[PDB]
Amino acid sequence: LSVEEKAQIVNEYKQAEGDTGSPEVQVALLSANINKLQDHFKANGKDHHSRRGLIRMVNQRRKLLDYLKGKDVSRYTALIGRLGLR
Amino acid sequence: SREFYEKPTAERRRKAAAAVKRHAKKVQREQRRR
Amino acid sequence: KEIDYKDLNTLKAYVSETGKIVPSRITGTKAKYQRQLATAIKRARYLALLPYTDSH
Amino acid sequence: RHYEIVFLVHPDQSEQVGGMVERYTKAIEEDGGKIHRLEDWGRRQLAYAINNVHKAHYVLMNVECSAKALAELEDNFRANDAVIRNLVMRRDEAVTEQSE
Amino acid sequence: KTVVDGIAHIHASFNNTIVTITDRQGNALSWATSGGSGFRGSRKSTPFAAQVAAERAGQAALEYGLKNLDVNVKGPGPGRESAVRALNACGYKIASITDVTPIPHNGCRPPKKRR
RNA sequence: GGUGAAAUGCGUAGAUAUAGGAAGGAACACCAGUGGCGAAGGCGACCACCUGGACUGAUACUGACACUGAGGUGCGAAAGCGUGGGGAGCAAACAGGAUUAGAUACCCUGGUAGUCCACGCCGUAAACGAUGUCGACUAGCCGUUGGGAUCCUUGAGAUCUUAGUGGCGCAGCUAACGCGAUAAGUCGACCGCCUGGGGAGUACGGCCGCAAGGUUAAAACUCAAAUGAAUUGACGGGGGCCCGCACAAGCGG
Repeated sequence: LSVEEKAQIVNEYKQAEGDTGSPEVQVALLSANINKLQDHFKANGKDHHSRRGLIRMVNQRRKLLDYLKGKDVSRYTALIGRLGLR
Repeated sequence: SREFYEKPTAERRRKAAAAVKRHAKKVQREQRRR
Repeated sequence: KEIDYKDLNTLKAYVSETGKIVPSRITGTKAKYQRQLATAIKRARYLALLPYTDSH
Repeated sequence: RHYEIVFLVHPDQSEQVGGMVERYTKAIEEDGGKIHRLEDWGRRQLAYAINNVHKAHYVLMNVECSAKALAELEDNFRANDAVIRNLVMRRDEAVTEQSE
Repeated sequence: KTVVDGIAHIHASFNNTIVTITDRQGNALSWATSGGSGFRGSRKSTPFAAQVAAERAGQAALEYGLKNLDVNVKGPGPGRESAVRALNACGYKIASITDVTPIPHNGCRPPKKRR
């Protein structure tokens, strides 16, 4: 979510340095933001208007993973072995 | 005044004619001002 | 430029005699600056730099 | 980060405000927090009563304190003080001057 | 006693008109209502009866001095402006009227609308 | 001396009430705007913190990753419902007081639930733009909100460009009303739904709910109709104009 967090999650998922847009980087930028927002909703449980911005991040990650799994499972298995997913 | 409670359905009924009496004010008077 | 709760010589020009904020149909002011006006009023008003009601 | 604190003090206590402020500066510098502006206005007359007073002493300051430096600074009139009303007002940058 | 200047209220409801003369020390001298002059019932919540009620505030205040007065008006009813001209006529050279009508900033909710 | 008209709380207990103080809840005048934000329900004081999405500008990247969506699963005004705080004001119930054939009501004076807060439930509204979502195209003119860019430029500004929000209106469509780049036009992808009026969104079953009940959902029987929009009239305790000894000056049962 931060400026320097979001620059560093780009930096170890890069794949050909100018890249910020591969489904590697986007799933990693989403997965970090989902995890950091889980602190918010233990403390702020009545906030439903911001859960919906989180469920959008869950669904935007699930579509990107189904994209990449159907396309290159070798990049899918490496990404899923990072990030602590599945 | 603020004598009675105005239930906010009938209080959200606004603009009597202000897009007529201030918008068509320079329209219906154009029979002479041309 | 960006009007501010400290600048009371600007804020007093849109405060009516009874203390009330004057609308945008009276003074010719843009809608961004009006809603920026009625925040700097309400900050100076809170901070006792301006009254809420006319009385004192 | 950047804040704009402006607080009143009760006018009978107007002689240790040079210490009040000073204490607030050293408490902000203890986390390296910069102080971009510090103005003491007059003993101005309020536009209404605050705790039945009619005159008060204004101090404005612009601060870049971290997070807990603000919280202890805000608690130096939240827990108790003889300072009244203040708005902390998060800003975005540093400044120059006011009071004509 | 003899006090030379005072502040003089008018409570100007839709039902009644109450006029109370005080001093700047706010203590009531002479009160006269629009139904205390023998009205009792329906008719005169009108500027007529406040013209009758404001003068009785006058010639009972003309016991302890009170040349100049300051008029505080409070309420929406008729008899609002016909109690301040019924007040200089009793020999008062009142400085300025002042309006104090209480307005909530949002406040309590009012009663139900009459049908 | 409220009002279509009066009746309850007050003076060996001071009466609407002071220029005064304190407490407590609850709502945030002015700003306020065919304004804004949100998927809808919704959200109005101010400041801080935590956070969501949009808009916007260039540039770089991924390379169809998209659209819709039966099931399902979330979120849903109000009022209700447990369980515990709270309780100003207002107020279903209810007590009186009026008004009337009666008044079980509309008006008055009160007033417990509720409204408020916390957690849990319900899952409904004329939840409406009575208009599913997404995409592409099709005359103009006049406002407005958030941006951006160009304009001699002072902006007092002007023009084009986007994303919203409105007012007219060409084509077209429409039974008409009307809609008309925010389509009800022109087409496309997918979903939901409808099949005369009653019976009836009702029984019975199932599921859900603590309840109130919701949701899914019929038949027997009955009638020749219901229904939409516009037209002429008549009518109105609708409105606006107008008239006459219609209204009261110097008549008389």
